[PDB]
Amino acid sequence: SSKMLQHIDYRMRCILQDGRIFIGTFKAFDKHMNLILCDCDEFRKIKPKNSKQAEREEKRVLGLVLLRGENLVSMTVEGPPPKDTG
Amino acid sequence: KLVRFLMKLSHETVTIELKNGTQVHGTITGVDVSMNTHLKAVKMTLKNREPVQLETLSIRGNNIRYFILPDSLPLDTLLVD
Amino acid sequence: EMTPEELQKREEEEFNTGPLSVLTQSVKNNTQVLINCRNNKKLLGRVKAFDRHCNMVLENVKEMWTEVKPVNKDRYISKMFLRGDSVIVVLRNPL
Amino acid sequence: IGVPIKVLHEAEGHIVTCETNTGEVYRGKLIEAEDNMNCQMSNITVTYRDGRVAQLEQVYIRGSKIRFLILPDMLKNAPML
Amino acid sequence: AHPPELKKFMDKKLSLKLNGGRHVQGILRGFDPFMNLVIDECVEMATSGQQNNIGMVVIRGNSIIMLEALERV
Amino acid sequence: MVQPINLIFRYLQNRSRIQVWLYEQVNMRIEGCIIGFDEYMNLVLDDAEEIHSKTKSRKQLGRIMLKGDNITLLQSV
Amino acid sequence: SLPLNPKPFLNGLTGKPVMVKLKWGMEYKGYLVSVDGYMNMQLANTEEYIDGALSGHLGEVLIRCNNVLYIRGV
Amino acid sequence: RLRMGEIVIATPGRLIDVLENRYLVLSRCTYVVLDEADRMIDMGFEPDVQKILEHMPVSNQKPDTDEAEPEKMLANFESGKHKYRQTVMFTATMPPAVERLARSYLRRPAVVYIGKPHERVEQKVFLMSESEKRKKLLAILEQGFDPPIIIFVNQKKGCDVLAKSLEKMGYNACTLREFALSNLKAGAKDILVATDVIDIQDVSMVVNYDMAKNIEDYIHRIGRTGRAGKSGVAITFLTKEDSAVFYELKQAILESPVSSPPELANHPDAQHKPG
Amino acid sequence: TQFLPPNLLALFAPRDPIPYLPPLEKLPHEKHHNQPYCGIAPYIREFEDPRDAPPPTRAETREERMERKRREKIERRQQEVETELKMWDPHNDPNAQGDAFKTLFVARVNYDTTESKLRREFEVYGPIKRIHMVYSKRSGKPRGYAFIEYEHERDMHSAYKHADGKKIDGRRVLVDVERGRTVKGWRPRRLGGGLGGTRRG
RNA sequence: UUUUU
RNA sequence: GCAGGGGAGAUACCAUGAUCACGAAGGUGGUUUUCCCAGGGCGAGGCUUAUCCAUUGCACUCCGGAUGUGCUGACCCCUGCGAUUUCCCCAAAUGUGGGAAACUCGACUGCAUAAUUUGUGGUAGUGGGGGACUGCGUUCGCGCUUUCCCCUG
Repeated sequence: SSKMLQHIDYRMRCILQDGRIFIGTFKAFDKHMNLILCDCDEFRKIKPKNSKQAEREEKRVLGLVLLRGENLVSMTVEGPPPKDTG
Repeated sequence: KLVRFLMKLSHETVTIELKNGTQVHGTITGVDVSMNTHLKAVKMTLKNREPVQLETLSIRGNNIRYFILPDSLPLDTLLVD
Repeated sequence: EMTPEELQKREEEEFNTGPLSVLTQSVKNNTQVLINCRNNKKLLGRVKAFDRHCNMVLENVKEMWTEVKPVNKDRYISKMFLRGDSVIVVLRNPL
Repeated sequence: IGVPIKVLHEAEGHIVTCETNTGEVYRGKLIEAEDNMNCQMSNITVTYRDGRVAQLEQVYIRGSKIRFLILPDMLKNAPML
Repeated sequence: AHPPELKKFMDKKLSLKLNGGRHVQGILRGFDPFMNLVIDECVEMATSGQQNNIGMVVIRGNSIIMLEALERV
Repeated sequence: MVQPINLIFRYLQNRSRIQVWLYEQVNMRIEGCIIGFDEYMNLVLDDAEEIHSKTKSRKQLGRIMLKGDNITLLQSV
Repeated sequence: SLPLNPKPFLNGLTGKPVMVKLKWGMEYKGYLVSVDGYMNMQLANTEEYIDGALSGHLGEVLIRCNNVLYIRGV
Repeated sequence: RLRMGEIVIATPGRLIDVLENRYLVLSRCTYVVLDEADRMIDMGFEPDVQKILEHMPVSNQKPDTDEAEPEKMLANFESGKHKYRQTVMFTATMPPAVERLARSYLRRPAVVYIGKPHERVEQKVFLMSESEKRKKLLAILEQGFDPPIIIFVNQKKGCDVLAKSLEKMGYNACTLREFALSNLKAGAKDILVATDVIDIQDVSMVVNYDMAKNIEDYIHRIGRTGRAGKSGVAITFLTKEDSAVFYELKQAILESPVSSPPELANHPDAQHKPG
Repeated sequence: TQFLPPNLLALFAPRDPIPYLPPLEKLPHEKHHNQPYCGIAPYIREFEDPRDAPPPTRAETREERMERKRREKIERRQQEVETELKMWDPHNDPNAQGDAFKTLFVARVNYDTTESKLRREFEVYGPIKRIHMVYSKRSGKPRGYAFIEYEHERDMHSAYKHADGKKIDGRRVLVDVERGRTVKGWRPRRLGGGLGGTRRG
């Protein structure tokens, strides 16, 4: 499991089955693909039914989030881990 | 088992089409027994969404619906073990 | 249950005698087969390899579906790997 | 017991939130969480998919119908993580 | 196969949510590790306002979303 | 503590007409005498009938074997 | 009568014609060929029927475990 | 089975968990059998047995007088459903713990003493150093034995190491649930290695490579060879660490007519009572 | 964290709850299926009968050639054995003389032992009329076998029954009867037969 | 050894 | 609960000095070699961005020096790993190593593990918007419904 250990504590944006994307620091994982996100922010695209406009993103801070692997679809590297050096 | 044949597909450029219509084309760097595929430099085209390039992309085995291999893949040699 | 030991040689007899023989003949006789999946598509092609979970490896497969008047569409793939979870039914080509 | 399962076990006794598979979200004091993510809550505030809110004295949510769980930040200060 | 914590809800009147947007209410006489429950004096609680009594019934745990205790355990 | 397995065994021994709803489908249900059951909750019924909510008609099929995954909630009568 | 479990009922249904209805609404009527421990179905000279009416005849068809909803005789 | 529902065989922890979670009731219970009450007190289940007896109805308990010890007792036995509760406690000895348990749960019991594995089995205990007898184990296995055999060990881990050593020695060794006992009874497993903790038939050979710290555990190990019929052979490897039981083993050397040892009887640490 | 003081439990405080937001997806039982799944009964156009791929186009990798080479080597060994069986004749060989029924064979003997010590060991059971040791034709080394033909068959039988397993020059030698000209259908170890089980597996 | 499968 | 610590072929060379008139083939235990190759050591070379020193330079074949984060990475080596205990031997004889085991922990793998609680689908992927083109209610913003052509996943 070196490919999953290489992305440890990084800002990963995991895409859910419902289309939402949660970006956060992946703190822990398991064999059932359950992820632990630190300071997670959830965003989702809303289809504009009123007129032809841009897609609306609705973000929300959850903090320590425990996501099930059954609801997880895909996850990519979005940002670096929070570095302590200046 | 058939997961052993997919586990030998490391560094091969495949196209994983998901059940939600998302199609990710890229070189799979790793595969597991639970059909999870980790790929590098992938291009993802979701349903009603624009494609995007990523340096790394992990897909679970439950969300993967189909996998398109290259035509020059040795399917006869890879099925021996 | 039936085989608690480390000898699981009855799986080959079940794949040669049970419903999986309809797949196992398709690897043996190299006959075509049409498989309808959960994605509203029908893929016609040859079965090269399969497993107990019905995960198949197809060569020279053609998947046909119907979008929108219902307009039929088709797409050919020289080598594909179909998961056994998304497969709904499969039937060998009558000849 | 996995590390998310350990975090869910250590998150019991405090107020946590849990989003249901049907679209509801219940926030309350987690009484007991099992290995299969089945969580019992006491005096929880639930919110349906329409947006209406209600109060429940005792509730139990199965782990098979649990989408996500929101834990306090002190669980990030675990010695495992 | 860890069993659920339905010992506090044993022989207690509780309301559970079904899979297809339905609900039920009754005394949970027992439990299963697959979350299968036995309801006594069960209520139908359909989409209409009127409900029906079924008495003893068995509910599968794959179709049970959440159970709310009406007797406060 | 009454168990659902012992209740299903008592219903099969008493041959009561059990009606079970479908999983993820609120339109059709299956009613009939539970002739037998299995470990995987599969029910074999001697006279099964599918009843729809909209058409309000019961179409009989006979001795039918239903999987345990389709069963969601089974009551008597 | 004896309490008929689904496994001897499916064994007696093997060789005899049976109709299996799926969860997707489609049904298949034909001679039951073989079954396994996961209650998979094999059929020979089967006919596929959609929405009650017969849609066509396929032949030998393998019906999976998770897709099959119910199965009855004739 | 609980939903199915005349008598119930339980462990004190499992019965306490069933009674505490309201999974089983004792409203119709009128008979309490306590097999191996000394082993229940030694396992720490005596407060668990007290908590299980606290859930019993006190209105069905027998009075503690001369009527409980036979015309009025037979008349109470003939009462049917209106009978008082009865208690039958079976054990290997009489400690003060099992005596207090019989005083609390039972009312004026009658004592029936049989049941003596040290007197009915040839105690071929090897008084020679247990380590030397440990090497003699391989010699005892090469000398021939009748399957199944028992290998008693102070600790389960050692027992597992002895089972792995017997498996490396070209013998089918079982470790100690029901699958090992069925293999031992059917003839597959020839030696089952376990601790001083059943379901076992008469065995021809009982090998105690690790000597127990008490004579009751040695008697319980010797009782696995059979209460009647075949006496069997109980070979126990004696060491310097079991000398505080060796005087008790001298009693095992005293009351054994079926056994012929000078090393254990004339031992300096086994000549006086310990303590 | 459960059995914790409230000073330590105050660090374990929950954050703000999430705001109310509608779900992105609807219910699966209440979804609008505009075009659901259907069968493949109109979709039967896969292949005709004469324009079909052949069955047997399947093979292993790097094992079939090795198996064919092993089969060819086994066939060559069997042909060599069948050729050697036709030219082998103990009744037409000059080394095999005398009465076969009264001649014993001593095998597994030491190479350092001479014929005189073997004759002295075999003369205890009776008079030996002839002794013939086996030596290599090219190298000249003894093969560890010898034939002792006695004048009486009873002496040969007593030597076979009594000197079997005797230690000669530090090595236990085997004593048997002559089966080359007395046993029907007998074959040596070079012709795919012979006795002994020292190298069975 | 003595539910927590 | 259970079992385990690289597999599949040729070995021509060595040992097993093969029980029949000079042999066996082959297997087994070593050596070499080909694939599936796995975890590492050596880090040459190359990419990215900052700090300091020097350079006012006439090129059209990239190219001043040192350090730091993040990476990639050929050639060359080993057949497994981190911890314990015993016997024998080469030995620069209390060190360095070689050959064997006893087996424990780090949740390493497979297993009635594709049958209701994550690793074989009731989470399908069946759209969104612009022009003409219907009907109902109307607060005239719209909720539902009936069409064709376009841009887009």
